[PDB]
Amino acid sequence: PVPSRARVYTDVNTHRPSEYWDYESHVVEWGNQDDYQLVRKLGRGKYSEVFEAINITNNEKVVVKILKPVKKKKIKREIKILENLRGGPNIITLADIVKDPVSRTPALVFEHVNNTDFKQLYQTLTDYDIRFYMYEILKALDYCHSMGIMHRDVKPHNVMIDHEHRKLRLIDWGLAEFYHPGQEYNVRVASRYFKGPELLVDYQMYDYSLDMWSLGCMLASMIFRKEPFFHGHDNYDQLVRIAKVLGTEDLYDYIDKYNIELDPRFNDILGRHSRKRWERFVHSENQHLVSPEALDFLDKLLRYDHQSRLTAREAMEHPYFYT
Amino acid sequence: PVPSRARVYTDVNTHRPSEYWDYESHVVEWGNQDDYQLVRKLGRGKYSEVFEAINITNNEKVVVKILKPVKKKKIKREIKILENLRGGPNIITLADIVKDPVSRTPALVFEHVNNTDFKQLYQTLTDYDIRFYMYEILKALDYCHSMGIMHRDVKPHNVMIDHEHRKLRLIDWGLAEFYHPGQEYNVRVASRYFKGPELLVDYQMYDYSLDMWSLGCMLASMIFRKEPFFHGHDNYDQLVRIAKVLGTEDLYDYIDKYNIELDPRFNDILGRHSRKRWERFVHSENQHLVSPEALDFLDKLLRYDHQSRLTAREAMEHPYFYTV
Ligand SMILES: Nc1ncnc2c1ncn2[C@@H]1O[C@H](COP(=O)(O)OP(=O)(O)O)[C@@H](O)[C@H]1O
Ligand SMILES: Nc1ncnc2c1ncn2[C@@H]1O[C@H](COP(=O)(O)OP(=O)(O)O)[C@@H](O)[C@H]1O
Ligand SMILES: NCc1ccc(-c2ccccc2F)c(Cl)c1
Ligand SMILES: [Cl-]
Ligand SMILES: [Mg+2]
Ligand SMILES: [Mg+2]
Repeated sequence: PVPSRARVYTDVNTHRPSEYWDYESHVVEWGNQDDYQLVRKLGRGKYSEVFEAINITNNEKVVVKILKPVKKKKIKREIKILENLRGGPNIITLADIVKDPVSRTPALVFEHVNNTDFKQLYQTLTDYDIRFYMYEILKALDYCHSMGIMHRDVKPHNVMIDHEHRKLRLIDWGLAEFYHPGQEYNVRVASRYFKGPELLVDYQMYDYSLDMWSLGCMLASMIFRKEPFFHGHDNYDQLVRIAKVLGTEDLYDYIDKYNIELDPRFNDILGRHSRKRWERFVHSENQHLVSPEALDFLDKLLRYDHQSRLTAREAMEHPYFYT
Repeated sequence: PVPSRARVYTDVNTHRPSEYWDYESHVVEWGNQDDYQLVRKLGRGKYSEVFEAINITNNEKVVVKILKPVKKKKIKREIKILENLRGGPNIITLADIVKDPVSRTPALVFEHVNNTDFKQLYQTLTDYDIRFYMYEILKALDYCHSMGIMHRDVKPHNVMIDHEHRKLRLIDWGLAEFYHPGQEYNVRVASRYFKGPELLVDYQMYDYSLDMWSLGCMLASMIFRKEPFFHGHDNYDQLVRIAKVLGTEDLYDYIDKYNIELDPRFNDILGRHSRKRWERFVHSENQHLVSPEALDFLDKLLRYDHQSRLTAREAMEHPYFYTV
């Protein structure tokens, strides 16, 4: 396959010392979990149990993410990235790293976010709200990208919104990775619906632009009221769902531009598809959220070619954000 | 001790929401320092390293104050105050808040001021320039006081003057605090020479008037060409230097009015001193900067009783500023 590199923040990690990006050598100091009293279960993830808790030293509400010890490399990577981004705009704040004395189970302590339900937000979100929150996500992404980090799991469940306070936080940095130009990465990242064409075709030399595809999927789902927007039933079917909207023409142009070898399992399912017009998705139920600005912006995010997608900083200058 | 409150802007913070003054709960969003290239060291403070820098996105000169991390409460307090005062007249502008990706050291980014040397300014200032710059400082103080903030470190080193452009900025908001009536504050603030009598006698219920005393010290040092004007060698000696000018009689009236208890360490050093006439500091080298209006104005700033000092807004109406 043809090599590729990010169009922005290409060499930010190459120009930094090993200690910034080498998480395998990073020393993690695990505090005592006795300083935290667990209150109630908030959620349950892939390899974690999330609780609301009270810091008994200052009477402050926190969130404790108890981790199921999978590769220690993965835990170290999540801690290092959270420490590098600590304080960044709309990035969840890692407040502490603790271990329970008896269980020895790792636990990450975060600032508490009073999260508004996805279904509840879906019904009450106006055109202005979508522009406002989309801008807040772009701040978090331009920041973590400037810090040489790819989130690689952008989706509505990894975006905490406290609608009352108009507070947004990008969470779940468990799949995040340091961008090194020319590096070949694992393509089994992101959630199915938000996976970029680059991951589905097994093109390993991807970058920050992966996050811009996932963000495009979120925007299309919100303005068109169709969640998820690309509803694959598996990873191969996921590419077919995309192909049914952006066509097999641009798809073959993309695979030819980067000299990508398609898996044989794609022959009997891919077929031939024309490129759709973003206007067909407009209906009576979503017309109040759609605008020529929103369609032009979406068109510039949902592109097969990862190099042709808007960067987070370019996306922030788009006329769609005149608010 | 007898309670005291400011005569101006007394309740401005009590009538505001907690968001304005609760700095401990304020959320700080730390940008990326990669947008700034450091050029040279400009100064080094008690807990900061100050650099001239270039914003590489617009090729603009800025100042980057690298903070030696003391209590994070103090950094949060300085950021919140700078954000509340951002845009105010003659207040340094906080342009950005950033952290170095590797070091994770907090840094504040300010507008650049091309500061004229204290010694160079001291040699070239005329009666007019002093009245002019004194007025510019009063705008910054009346403004921050109206915003419920006490600077608490007013001195010539915290006042940037670009004499070529007649540009003045009040900097270093690291000791600044929100005024809450009846609150007892830490008296270990301001620089020795500029400490008001209220701090030296350990009277904790002070206000904005502290800033007016420090401004009076700056005015006396400029018009009389004696820097510092009250040259203490320690905090107790600092009160003795003041008493040698204002006299011990008004000092005892001040502590009696507020029922303050003097520290026993003041007994063998304070002595007895008469109040000196301000005209006694006039000499051949400073008479071109002295006038009856300047002496009357100074007399109304350099008062033991913090309540009897002119407020910044009253100070602006004084005949000393007829020229401006
Ligand atoms: N800061 C937070 N405030 C409130 N709830 C949170 C916070 N962080 C995580 N959660 C909750 O925990 C769930 C899972 O957390 P997450 O970090 O995404 O881990 P996982 O990768 O195991 O799913 C989220 O969907 C959310 O409901
Ligand atoms: N905006 C500025 N422009 C130019 N010089 C400045 C500016 N801000 C600070 N400095 C320089 O840096 C020095 C120290 O800055 P300061 O804010 O007073 O920090 P500290 O609280 O640590 O003493 C100043 O005395 C001055 O020489
Ligand atoms: N940066 C050194 C400096 C030098 C002189 C002054 C000054 C000017 C006019 C009146 C009173 C003054 F003390 C100031 Cl504010 C600062
Ligand atoms: Cl009173
Ligand atoms: Mg200073
Ligand atoms: Mg400063």
